[PDB]
Amino acid sequence: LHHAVIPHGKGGRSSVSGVVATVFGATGFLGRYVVNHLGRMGSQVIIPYRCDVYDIMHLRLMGDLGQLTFLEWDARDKDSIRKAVQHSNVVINLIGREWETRNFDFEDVFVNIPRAIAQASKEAGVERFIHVSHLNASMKSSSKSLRSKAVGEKEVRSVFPEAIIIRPSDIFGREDRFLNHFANYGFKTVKQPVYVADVSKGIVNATKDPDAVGKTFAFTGPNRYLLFHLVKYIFGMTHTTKDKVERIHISDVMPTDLPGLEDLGVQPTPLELKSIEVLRRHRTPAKTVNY
Amino acid sequence: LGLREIRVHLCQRSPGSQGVRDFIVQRYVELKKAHPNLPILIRECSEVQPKLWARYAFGQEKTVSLNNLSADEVTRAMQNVLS
Amino acid sequence: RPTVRPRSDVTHKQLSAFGEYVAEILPKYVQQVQVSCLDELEICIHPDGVIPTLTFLRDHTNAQFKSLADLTAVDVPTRQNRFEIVYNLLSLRFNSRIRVKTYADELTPIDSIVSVHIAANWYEREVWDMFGVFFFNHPDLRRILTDYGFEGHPFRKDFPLTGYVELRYDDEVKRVVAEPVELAQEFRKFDLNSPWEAFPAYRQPP
Amino acid sequence: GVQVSPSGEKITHTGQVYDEKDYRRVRFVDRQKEVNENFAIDLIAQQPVNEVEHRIIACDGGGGALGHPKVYINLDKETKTGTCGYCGLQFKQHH
Amino acid sequence: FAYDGLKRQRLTEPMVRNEKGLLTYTSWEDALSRVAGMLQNFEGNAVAAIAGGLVDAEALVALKDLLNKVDSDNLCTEEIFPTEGAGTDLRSNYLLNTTIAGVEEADVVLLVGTNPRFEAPLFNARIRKSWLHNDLKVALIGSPVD
Amino acid sequence: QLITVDEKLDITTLTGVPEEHIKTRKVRIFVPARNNMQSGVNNTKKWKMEFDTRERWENPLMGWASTADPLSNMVLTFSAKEDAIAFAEKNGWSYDVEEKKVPKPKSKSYGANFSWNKRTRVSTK
Amino acid sequence: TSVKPIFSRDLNEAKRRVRELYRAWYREVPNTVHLMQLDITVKQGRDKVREMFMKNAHVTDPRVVDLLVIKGKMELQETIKVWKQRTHVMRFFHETETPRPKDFLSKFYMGHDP
Amino acid sequence: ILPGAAYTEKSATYVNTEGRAQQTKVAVTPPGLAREDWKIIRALSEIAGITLPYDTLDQVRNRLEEVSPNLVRYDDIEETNYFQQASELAKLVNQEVLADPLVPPQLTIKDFYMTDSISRASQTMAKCVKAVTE
Ligand SMILES: NC(=O)C1=CN([C@@H]2O[C@H](COP(=O)(O)OP(=O)(O)OC[C@H]3O[C@@H](n4cnc5c(N)ncnc54)[C@H](OP(=O)(O)O)[C@@H]3O)[C@@H](O)[C@H]2O)C=CC1
Ligand SMILES: [Zn+2]
Repeated sequence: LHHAVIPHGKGGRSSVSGVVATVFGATGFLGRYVVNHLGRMGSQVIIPYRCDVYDIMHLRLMGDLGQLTFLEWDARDKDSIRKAVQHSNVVINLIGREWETRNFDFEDVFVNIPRAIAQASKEAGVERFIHVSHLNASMKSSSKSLRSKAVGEKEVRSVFPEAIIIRPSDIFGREDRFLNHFANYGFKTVKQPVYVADVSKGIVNATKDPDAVGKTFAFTGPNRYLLFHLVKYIFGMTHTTKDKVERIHISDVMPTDLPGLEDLGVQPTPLELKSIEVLRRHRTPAKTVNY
Repeated sequence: LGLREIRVHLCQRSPGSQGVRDFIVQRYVELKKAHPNLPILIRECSEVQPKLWARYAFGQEKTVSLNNLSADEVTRAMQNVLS
Repeated sequence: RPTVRPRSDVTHKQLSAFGEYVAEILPKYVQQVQVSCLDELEICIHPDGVIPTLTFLRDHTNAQFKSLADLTAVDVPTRQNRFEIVYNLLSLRFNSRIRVKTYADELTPIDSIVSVHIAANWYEREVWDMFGVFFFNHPDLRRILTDYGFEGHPFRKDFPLTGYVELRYDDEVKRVVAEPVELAQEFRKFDLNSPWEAFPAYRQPP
Repeated sequence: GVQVSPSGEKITHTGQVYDEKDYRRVRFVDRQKEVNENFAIDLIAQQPVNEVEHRIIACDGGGGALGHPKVYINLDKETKTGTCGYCGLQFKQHH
Repeated sequence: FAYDGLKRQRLTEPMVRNEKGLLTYTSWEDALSRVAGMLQNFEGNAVAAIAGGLVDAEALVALKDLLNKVDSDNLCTEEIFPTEGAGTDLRSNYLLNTTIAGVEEADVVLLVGTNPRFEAPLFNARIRKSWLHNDLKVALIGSPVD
Repeated sequence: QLITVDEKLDITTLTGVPEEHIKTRKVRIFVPARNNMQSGVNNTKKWKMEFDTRERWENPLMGWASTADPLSNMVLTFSAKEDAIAFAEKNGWSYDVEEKKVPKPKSKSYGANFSWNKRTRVSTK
Repeated sequence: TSVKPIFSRDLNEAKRRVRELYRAWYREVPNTVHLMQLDITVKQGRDKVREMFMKNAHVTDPRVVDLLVIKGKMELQETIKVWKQRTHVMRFFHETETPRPKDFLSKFYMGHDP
Repeated sequence: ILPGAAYTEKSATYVNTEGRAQQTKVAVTPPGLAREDWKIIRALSEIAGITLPYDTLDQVRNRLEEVSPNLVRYDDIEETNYFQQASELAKLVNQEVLADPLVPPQLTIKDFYMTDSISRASQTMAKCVKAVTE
């Protein structure tokens, strides 16, 4: 476009891809692999941090000497988030938590803060506003963690239309909150989870495509396992609040029309294949349903 | 449908390309007078095959080897293409 | 004359006459013994007669050269037998040195000398690592200097300086992974080779 | 004592400031742009001309073993003056 | 001293018209989609290409071969060359048949009203080279020139 | 003992060089030009075999210049053209030769600058 | 052309010397993956191995083949033992770097790569 | 507007008046997103249903061996003949050479320095013009 956004350069790790981006919540599980698939291919990924500088060291690498910068902010401050994205071809919103605090609730975090990032992004001449709500989240779900999130899916479009939205199904990866939960201690609860990179690649793949300019995606993956068959399979392999445990038994869907992965540039990896590496920290084939 | 081209590959001096050189001095002008707006073209490398390409409408082409072919047969070889 | 590293003419003849002593005694597989102005000896031979000259030089009174120092491999990628492989020895008894060099293609293996000089246990092996020049009868050939998954033979003049891989840590797999080579500064090949031969009577006519 | 872009960023000796539409300014966020205010082109015109005698002279940078190899100049130009590429001094002939 | 021109007012990206009507910046796959789709519409002889200037003979053949499969052969160039007889034919009408080295091996020239000095200045050096060293005499037609 | 064979003498498996820098890599064999600034000509007499060039992008942080192909700065000095092709074919690379450009032996007679008849009568001595 | 032979004669004697090596690598996928943990189960490890021997089938020279056995034995001698690590054995796969488009049309949307 | 490269930035093959076809070995890669000219037309084909049988640079050269095989012989001249055929072919033509002074477009030094899309676009040339018109 201008002169130096250009993706002239092969491969990665000293290249360029014009994917100058601002991933917010990339300090825990999900965004670190996002920055990995960005920072490897050559992409000046900003990372706004509001936590310890030591809790972000593992982000210093997977970043090739300038493509990874850092800066301070706080979600309860107008115009700092604006300052963070004055220079942003792209924006990504991974923010979220599985529990309310004295300061922040499910309500404040998934909805009110993306609302300002949404307005903040449009006040600059941005292009893309990749957001991450979660699947199983129309409204009136049995918990509260999800019924708030869908409002953000309503309240973004009234701020920044034509915004990618990924509502994926459950995620598994090393250092997760999902498999490790089960590991460290039931029919009518069935769930097709999704490997992390298979989510991360699409997002990285979604920030360059000509399509995906408002289309709501949902990354699900194969092998719709049954819980009781799966939870014992973990036990077969290895050898807490309301709105989270309430979120466990809610998990039930079927895909109506939604795009998914293979119409984005991804080959989804099943669970059983890359499942040992995460459960290897607890050491000494499950049944599927289509419905 | 139509031919819309003729072209000529030869060697400037060799036994193999002989007859083409005879073909030119002996008939070339009259064919170009019979076929004025027909885009002919004629070229003479050193050690090439004496070949003859000719297009059609959908960029389709054929080849006719004419190694050691005398003038009379080259002309029939040309008119069978202008058949 | 002050600044010319005085020649010391005498030992040229010692190493020249002794240079003849090894030729006529061993005319097989021996071509052009020579000597540089630097009074240091060089003996070019054929690969099929490697050991019997070494063992003359490890085991003979007038050539006690029972101590090996190097075994390199010099590239000349313009001839047939590009790899000049070089030996160089020493007398503790006679107080002098020698050089006994040979040749090979990228595949014309050379029988080893470890029965003669076990000093060459690893000097031989780096050449296998660094040039891909196999040796017969060498115990436990294997890599020395390169990674345990490094293809190639880098001291070859065909292998670029910065090679064909660079490593790093891709956190998604928790490993030190490799992907292709992607610099930031591009080593800048200079044309520091001026005209003006600088060394006449020492040169190549067409 | 430098000149500044309308976006508000500092210009170097050279006109070097990034345009508005440039993601490069990120690196200055919560930092600042290092710059030397001592433009040589401003300092050097703030130096008087040494109006010497004979048309040809030697120059030095304040110490013969300590800068500006001994180049000479032909100071025949009464219109302009003569410079030395090392320094930025200027000279006249006095006549 | 033309290389300075190679970094001055130079194109970078595949641009295309705007719904407003002016030009903008897009991708290759954004643009060529607009082209081959149009190519499939107009075919046969409503189609032509103008080479000229500074072009390969690799693109010319492919560019030819492209319009060769749309029944359109109107491939033209900027400056004219005659065609009323054997124009493109007979490669002795658009060449230096004479070896430019052979210009030394020549006692006479008729320059027709063009400037070697300004069109290919270095056909003029082999003239002036063969004007001084070996004898030579030239006669020119039209446009008195220095 | 010995064995007979007449084959192309491939080596391309013994180097790594996985797939890209084998096939899609032209090679230029030539006698380098005389750097016309200098009248010196020792850079000739040789058969340097440098390879084609590819992307040299600009490192967006420093302004540095960077690359992907390590196989770009790859000079190789040979002594005869007949040996060069044998070396590059031995690794399967699509050589592209340029021949020598010998300069002619020219007659340059000092006195002919000072002719009565002729047209080479120089000025300024 | 009356060359010196090494370790074998015309190819079809060197082709069993090959199989002595596949006779080891085929039985040393399961020993590695367990002793030093990995992700591959056993099979795609064996697919990769044969995918390397079905790269060098184009060879036609005994001397070359008698050489390529050796470098396989080294990596085997490095693999049979623990001298490697989980990063060296799992290095062949090219797991991470995206395979470029083998076609033409996608090959130049990025890269001046003929 | 499909940005193509320039002679410094492609492996092309131009030719001179003599017919001594020659080559442009590449030095730089073009800026931004621009690509090579022929490299496009292969795509403009394949995006449609059309498809040329090319996947490299050499195929394109092998095409030239089929069209007019002078464009591969580097530094050599396709030594030509057969002009009299044109003259016979052309003597039958008959036209009018009107009574004007034939003049070229290049007439002095100031109309030299600016031509054909490159020299136009540089200051270093117009400095000559800016100097020569004074
Ligand atoms: N991981 C999972 O199991 C799944 C997650 N998701 C969604 O994916 C996204 C990623 O969450 P994940 O990364 O997995 O879990 P994390 O625990 O890594 O939380 C993600 C980030 O949100 C940041 N954050 C939370 N609240 C605030 C706040 N008030 N102000 C600023 N930053 C804040 C956290 O900062 P800190 O680093 O200080 O915690 C953290 O870095 C969320 O939207 C989540 O709902 C969807 C499906 C499955
Ligand atoms: Zn000075």
